[PDB]
Amino acid sequence: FNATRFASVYAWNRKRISNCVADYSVLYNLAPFFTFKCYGVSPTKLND
Amino acid sequence: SNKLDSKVSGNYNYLYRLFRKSNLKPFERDISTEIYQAGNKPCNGVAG
Repeated sequence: FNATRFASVYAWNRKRISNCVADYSVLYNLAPFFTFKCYGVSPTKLND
Repeated sequence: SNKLDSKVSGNYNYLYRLFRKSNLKPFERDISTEIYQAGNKPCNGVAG
């Protein structure tokens, strides 16, 4: 979420993440315009 | 109930609940529509 240069739409960069604790807590601190609209899981759950 | 509960634009008369404070005791009815605050901030806002 802090990478300097993103990727083109046809060549989207994918990163695999495993072997960690996932602290979704520090994801919701930005100056507005923060569209967060998921699917298939509870926003809350995610953390359990 | 496809023959009797079908509409082109989809019926909005049917709803369900996804978030609440805790589980339900057997044969308990909940009608409350008050906002559900999750993270830390007081909300008390229509959306966000």
